Amino acid sequence: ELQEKLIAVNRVSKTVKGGRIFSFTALTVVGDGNGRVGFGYGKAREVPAAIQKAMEKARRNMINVALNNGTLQHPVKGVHTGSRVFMQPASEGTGIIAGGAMRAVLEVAGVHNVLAKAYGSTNPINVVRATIDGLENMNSPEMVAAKRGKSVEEI
Amino acid sequence: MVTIRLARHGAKKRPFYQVVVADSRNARNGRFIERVGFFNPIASEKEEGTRLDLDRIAHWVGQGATISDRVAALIKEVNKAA
Amino acid sequence: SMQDPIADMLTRIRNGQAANKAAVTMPSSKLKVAIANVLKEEGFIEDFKVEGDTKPELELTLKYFQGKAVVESIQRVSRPGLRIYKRKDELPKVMAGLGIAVVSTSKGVMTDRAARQAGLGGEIICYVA
Amino acid sequence: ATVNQLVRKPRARK
Amino acid sequence: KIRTLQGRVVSDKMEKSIVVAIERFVKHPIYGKFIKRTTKLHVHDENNECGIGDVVEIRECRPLSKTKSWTLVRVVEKAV
Amino acid sequence: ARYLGPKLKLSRREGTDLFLKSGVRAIDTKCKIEQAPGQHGARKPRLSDYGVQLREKQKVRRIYGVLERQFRNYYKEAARLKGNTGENLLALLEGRLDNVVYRMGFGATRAEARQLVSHKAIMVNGRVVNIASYQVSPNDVVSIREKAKKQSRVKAALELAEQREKPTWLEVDAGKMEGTFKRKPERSDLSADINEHLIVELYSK
RNA sequence: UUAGCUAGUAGGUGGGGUAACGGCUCACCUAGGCGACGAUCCCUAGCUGGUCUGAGAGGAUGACCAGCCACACUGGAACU
RNA sequence: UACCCGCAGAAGAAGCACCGGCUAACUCCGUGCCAGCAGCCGCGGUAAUACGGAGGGUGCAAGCGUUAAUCGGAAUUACUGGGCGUAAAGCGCACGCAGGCGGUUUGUUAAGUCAGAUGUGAAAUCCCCGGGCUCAACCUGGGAACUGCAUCUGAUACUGG
Ligand SMILES: [Mg+2]
Ligand SMILES: [Mg+2]
Ligand SMILES: [Mg+2]
Ligand SMILES: [Mg+2]
Ligand SMILES: [Mg+2]
Ligand SMILES: [Mg+2]
Ligand SMILES: [Mg+2]
Ligand SMILES: [Mg+2]
Ligand SMILES: [Mg+2]
Ligand SMILES: [Mg+2]
Ligand SMILES: [Mg+2]
Ligand SMILES: [Mg+2]
Ligand SMILES: [Mg+2]
Ligand SMILES: [Mg+2]
Ligand SMILES: [Mg+2]
Ligand SMILES: [Mg+2]
Ligand SMILES: [Mg+2]
Ligand SMILES: [Mg+2]
Ligand SMILES: [Mg+2]
Ligand SMILES: [Mg+2]
Repeated sequence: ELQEKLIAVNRVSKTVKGGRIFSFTALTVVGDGNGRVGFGYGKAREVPAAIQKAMEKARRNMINVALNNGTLQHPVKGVHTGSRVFMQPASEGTGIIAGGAMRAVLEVAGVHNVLAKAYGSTNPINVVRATIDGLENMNSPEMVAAKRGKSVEEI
Repeated sequence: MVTIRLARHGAKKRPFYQVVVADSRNARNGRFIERVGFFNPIASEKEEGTRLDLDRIAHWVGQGATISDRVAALIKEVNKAA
Repeated sequence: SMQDPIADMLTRIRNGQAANKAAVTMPSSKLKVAIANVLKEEGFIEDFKVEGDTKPELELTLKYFQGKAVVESIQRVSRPGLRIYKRKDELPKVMAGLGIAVVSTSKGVMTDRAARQAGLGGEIICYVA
Repeated sequence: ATVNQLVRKPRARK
Repeated sequence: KIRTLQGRVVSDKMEKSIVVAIERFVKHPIYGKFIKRTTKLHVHDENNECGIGDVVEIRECRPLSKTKSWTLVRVVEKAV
Repeated sequence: ARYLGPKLKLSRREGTDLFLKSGVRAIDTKCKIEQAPGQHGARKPRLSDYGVQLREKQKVRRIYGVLERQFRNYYKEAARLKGNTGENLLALLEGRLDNVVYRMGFGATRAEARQLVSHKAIMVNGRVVNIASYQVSPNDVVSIREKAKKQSRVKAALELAEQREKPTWLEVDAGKMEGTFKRKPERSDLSADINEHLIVELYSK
């Protein structure tokens, strides 16, 4: 039922008395295609052991977000270390246009029609952190109507 | 002088004429004044392809605009067909 | 100094909303009343009171959801260093129509949604997001 | 960064 | 009804002529800042009644010299 | 301006039935359908994110026989037309003149249906159009000319497509040897498994 | 890493001049004029409708089409 | 001349580039940091899918590659939309003209701005709906657009006087 996708694998190392000992870092995301994305992270000696530990953390750390028929409510800014994220919902039938890092996040939520562009650093681990945090502060017309208090055309 | 003539546009081996008012010192596709109409010599002659406006014609003929013999053929048949 | 007191007004709102303050006070003016009265009519704040005549002091009651910031962010657009003006069809929207844009015209201070029925343009004050 | 600075001299294109 | 400018006088040394400066607010085509732009015109002054710094009203006329194309209407405020 | 290689070899590279033959003989009785052409066909290849845009594009272009210079021009028209890009993409693919002859059943294969358009046999509203890339307008009627009715390529093809299912928007007449293109088809009326969004994203960069 | 430039120059009178206003020209009178909102000097360049690129804002450019200006071995002059 | 009738028989009509990653596609042999390859990363001294060749494949197509040039990618002169404690960058500091900017209340002006209208923004190009050349390119009808400038009539919250 869950839709998973590997993003990137980067071999890192640790220096010891005998020399260098390598390891693997893998970034994964999962999702249901209905506005729930959970990202994970793993550290293991072997590559199928590395992607599994990222999948094991991916069951939890999974959030909710208000979709509008498969696209965003409004354009919202995303900021992180060096990843300036600017997304914008598009009209029907445009398709997913984004980088390879953002495409794994947007497909597992069921998002179809969004503009996307990343400014600054091109590190794929820093782009997705602003992308998840850019959706949880993105708000809905219903929850701002719980703030404003009127059942008029803005809903 | 102020004259009424044609301007050959269209691609090669497809003649088409623009009905404008221009000066005799200008070229065929040169500096005109205003567009009056159009002419299609390779028209099927069952549909559109010839349309002018006698209101803008009589405004300049009364001011002394000369008319070419090819353009005046359209004038002599716009009253026969309408 | 205090050359843009509207920017000073937006500074005092954004601080107390984020720092869980219950109510704030500020020096009043004619323009600060005409902006806060619109925000009272648009569900962003609660109430405003005036105090003093030789020293006009404006007060604002804050607003929360469960202790969460109702006004998440607000952006001063025009400024004394660079004036911003738009026409009746070039009025920008905030969050694709969710947030409101405070535009002062000759028919008083209103929103971009209220300026459609008014059909005017003028100075953008702030993006109430 | 200041707009009034760029009134005197614009951004120098290399 | 006719085309009419207003400004102030910056020079009045020459006879039968004055120099009127015109300021205008211009939106910059790249940045948008309203900038004062000085337009210095040469205006015919009949009887030499205009002094320095006088707010004055001028209108358009034919060229009377190599540089002059503007003439006098009336003085709004003189010698304040 | 065509492809003169083997037909089912393209399906050995893709792994999907592309209606390249009639349907009398089965798809698995001629070649191993899940083997790539060459030395390492039984070895499973890796498929990156760049592949699923490219392998989906090669699947559609080998059906209609449309080269890259003309298929990019189809994307230029689908972008300029309003509505969905993928729905406007299918209107240009299905509105091709060689596809209308094929889906009615006058030709057994798409290669045979292109030759019937090319070698002076198809009338469009009583007029012969000898190019396979004509955009077919709605409410038109197509037919076979009087000299091409006696050819055996029409007699052998009216029974094979009769065994298969017919499209909704077409009206096949076999006795008069004619047809009717009524309306424009939709997304659900065509093949649902073809993802048109995979091709648009490749031309979106 | 161009800050002062300019004496027919700036303005006025009268005469002359051109199809038309005018230092356009001449005598006289005044000492102004221009300029840090780039005068002046040096170098480069026909310009524009546009084209190309770009989500847009911008960026580059001015072949074919069209509009205007300039030029016709070099320089100068007038007639018709 | 386009076009059309009639004739004969698949007969007269497919190549180039790439194949380590970027970036679509893998084996084998020869060679031995030599020869070469290469846009980047960097490949080859005894097992090189990277050199040379073969087999096989991929991307295109009467075209295919390369070089040169411009913009995009490049938010890498950042108005939109960048920075200046240590990555490049806050003058050693102060005074101050011009320039920029300015508390608060009322009146006035209507300058800036905004609303409306007129005239204009040549045609062509681009866009919208069409038509036509068997199709397409192309040609072409009307409309939109040309976000411009000028003038007049209005409104006065803000900015200016
Ligand atoms: Mg973590
Ligand atoms: Mg960077
Ligand atoms: Mg020729
Ligand atoms: Mg004189
Ligand atoms: Mg030159
Ligand atoms: Mg020319
Ligand atoms: Mg690969
Ligand atoms: Mg080679
Ligand atoms: Mg070896
Ligand atoms: Mg070709
Ligand atoms: Mg180069
Ligand atoms: Mg840039
Ligand atoms: Mg930077
Ligand atoms: Mg440093
Ligand atoms: Mg210091
Ligand atoms: Mg035009
Ligand atoms: Mg037109
Ligand atoms: Mg046109
Ligand atoms: Mg057609
Ligand atoms: Mg005031």
